[PDB]
Amino acid sequence: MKYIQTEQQIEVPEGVTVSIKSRIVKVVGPRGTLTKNLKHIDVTFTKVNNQLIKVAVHNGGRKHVAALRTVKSLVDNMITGVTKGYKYKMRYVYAHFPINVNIVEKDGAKFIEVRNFLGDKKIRNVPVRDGVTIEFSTNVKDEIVLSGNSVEDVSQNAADLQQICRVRNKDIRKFLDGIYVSHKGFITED
Amino acid sequence: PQNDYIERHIKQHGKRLDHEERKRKREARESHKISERAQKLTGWKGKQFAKKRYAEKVSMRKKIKAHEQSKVK
Amino acid sequence: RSKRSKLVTLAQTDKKGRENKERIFDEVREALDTYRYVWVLHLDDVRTPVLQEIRTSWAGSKLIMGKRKVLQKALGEKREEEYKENLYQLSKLCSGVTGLLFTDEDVNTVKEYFKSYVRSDYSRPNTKAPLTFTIPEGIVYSRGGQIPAEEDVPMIHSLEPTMRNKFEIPTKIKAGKITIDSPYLVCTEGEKLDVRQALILKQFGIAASEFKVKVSAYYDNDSSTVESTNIN
Amino acid sequence: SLAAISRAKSLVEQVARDYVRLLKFGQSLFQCKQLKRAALGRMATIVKKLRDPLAYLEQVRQHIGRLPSIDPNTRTLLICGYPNVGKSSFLRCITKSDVDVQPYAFTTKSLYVGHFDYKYLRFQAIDTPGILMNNIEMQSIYAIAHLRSCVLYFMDLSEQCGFTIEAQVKLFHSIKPLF
RNA sequence: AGAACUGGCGAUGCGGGAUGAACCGAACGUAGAGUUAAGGUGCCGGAAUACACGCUCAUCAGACAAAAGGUGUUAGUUCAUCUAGACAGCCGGACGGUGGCCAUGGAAGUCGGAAUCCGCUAAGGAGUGUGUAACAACUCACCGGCCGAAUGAACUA
RNA sequence: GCUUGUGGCAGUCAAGCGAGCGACAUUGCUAUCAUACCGAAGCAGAAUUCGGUAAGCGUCUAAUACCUACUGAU
Repeated sequence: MKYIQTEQQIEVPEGVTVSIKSRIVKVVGPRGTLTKNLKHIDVTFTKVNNQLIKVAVHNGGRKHVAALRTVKSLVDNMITGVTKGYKYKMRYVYAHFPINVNIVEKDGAKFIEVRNFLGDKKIRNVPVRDGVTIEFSTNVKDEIVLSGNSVEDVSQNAADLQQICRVRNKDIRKFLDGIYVSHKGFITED
Repeated sequence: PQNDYIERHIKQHGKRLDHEERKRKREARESHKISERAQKLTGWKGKQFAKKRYAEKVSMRKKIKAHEQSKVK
Repeated sequence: RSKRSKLVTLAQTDKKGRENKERIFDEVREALDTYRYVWVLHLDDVRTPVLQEIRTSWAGSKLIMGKRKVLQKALGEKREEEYKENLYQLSKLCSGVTGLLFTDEDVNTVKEYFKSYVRSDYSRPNTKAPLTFTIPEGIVYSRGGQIPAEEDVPMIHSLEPTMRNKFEIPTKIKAGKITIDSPYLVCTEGEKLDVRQALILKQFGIAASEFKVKVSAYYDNDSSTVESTNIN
Repeated sequence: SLAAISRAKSLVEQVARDYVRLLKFGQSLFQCKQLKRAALGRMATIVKKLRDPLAYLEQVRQHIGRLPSIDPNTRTLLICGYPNVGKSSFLRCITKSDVDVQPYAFTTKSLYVGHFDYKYLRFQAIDTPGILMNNIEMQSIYAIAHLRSCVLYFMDLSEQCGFTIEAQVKLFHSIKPLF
């Protein structure tokens, strides 16, 4: 009903620091730095004690107010990724054809290869987004560990990896071959 | 073709590793998909969807009333 | 609009409302003047069969339970609201589950009964494991191999997805048998139990942790005095 | 159900023919529309009257398509005995057919079939679910009798299945006459 | 459709409606000044992109198919409780005859048939669901612990 | 401000309006053909059913649902 003012509070630990200006946002921390553009969100930021950041919307409706909470959520996610980071345990399984996963740097660009899926001779590649690192899990068979700072980039890379290898024109209930996300967590063990 | 193998195959190897997550997300997206369909599907398809939704709502109301009446006794 | 509707199913039971709370409030006052002594138990969690066993073995001393605020209001949060002299003292002391146990037995009987009594229970989160439990390097079992595997039936495959997607353990299914690629040490003595670890232990039925209810405060209906003891 | 389907089809044909023969004498557009609605509604009611037989046909179709395709005329061998005395393992090792051997009585609830070649001659084997009346027992008896195949009775000298030898002997004697 | 009704048209110019006989205005000689009706005041097109209160994101909005649906949006009516802890969210309890009685190869809450009680707890359905050949195992609805104020259901605009 | 898919009605329902009516169910005899891209289905494969986008192209085979304009040339 045309709220006079609504706001949310963002908490930033001493391990990270941020600088706020026009909606281009800067974040720095032990794991590196991240940036995001929110000029289309039309929200105002306000610092109080260098550890709490206030985001407020004036005369904004429910539809507009909904972006206020999402801005705080994105800021918190970026801070957590910069501090702790996100590690995704990607697992692939098969029954007859051993799925082959390889990493290449064709034309400089890093790519993740998938081969031998259900005997398919086609070569599948997925570009590695910036900030994402790939390494084979230890003491775990047929596991790929995607690691990175940006939540969106790592999540999109994992989704592309698990979704490009679709089972096509086959019994989904029976053909279990494929790649799926097995667990979502943080790089830092804590 | 021999038997109910698919059930046996599911028991012996299970469904897709993400099958539970896929089903849960599909079920949870139906709430918004129903609204999108109500705001879409022009033509006779809209008429059919509206009639089906009205019938489902009437059946739900009848079931609720029957349960409430029998709940007391 | 846009508000999500509450999920509803036609269950066989309905809500109780504030009628039960008011009834308990009245009953607390009606029973305070009957029993000679009143106690409050800091029973964090008690299995219903265990509570029923305690009640039947202690039925002579009726037990009263309910919401903390309701019971404190019935007993009185201050002197001006106390039903009897010094009654409000135990109301402030209690912090966890009420466990308002009215009894006609003196302090000696109550403390002896609560010291001798002891029962086993699952290890809850934030506690330390009372035993060591390592799953074998192959097919898993209902009890996790803590008992001879010749009689421990393998875990039902239907529950494998829950372990795979919630407990994060490297469980896999081979010909309908749940198997892991290494002997995962879910818990060890001295290790703080996580929520997932507690759930895993409950699934395996490893109730090795001991449990015994403790009394927080004491009140006398004829001496107008209140005492607190740490005896469990 | 088949007769009901046929009768519904015949009634639909008759109604359509009659309404074609009847609609030719309409005058107004609404009269023709009402007659068309009459024919369509009669067809719809006839179809809806088959709501139960349609579901029954769907269910029976879903199951018939997965039944084993055995040939009674060709040489074949039948294995029979008390429920899961061990014949399940025998089938699991004599042919590629994968069947469990769990200790409980009715480990198999269908006539599992497997094929093998002896002296380059095609042979098929059928695993009887079990014999104690019941539908499963009747199916096993019919398979034993009608099929032009020998029957391999199974017994247990050990305590497997928790059944004594006397019970197996009694069952064999009871079913002996017809095989 | 049977008529009576009073007006427009016929014998009617003119202004507005993008151009019409069923609409609105309108007492028709030749010129000058000033004020109006309908109709308008973004340009074509003479006149404020005037003031102020709210509504709408609409893949032909806008200048009789309709009774309903939409987790579209903005306002009210009737029932709900609420600092004895509103709604939601995270944990725990979630019993005992009982594996109730029949249905039987095997089903104990969940394959079917009817009963659906007392005993007790702040709270337990002879079980609202998931699942096992059958027990098991998870879960609601019923409460308790944490958390600190408005929320839950149907209707009128 | 025409047209498109569920035969009239006796009783049972009867949400709601307000004396009397009446939705949705029910007993009574009675604008894609194929190619292209996706979702569901006892979808093992093959083959096939239903549902959506798509008018680009075809429709025994994969399938056979007297003056202005005009192309040309000064």
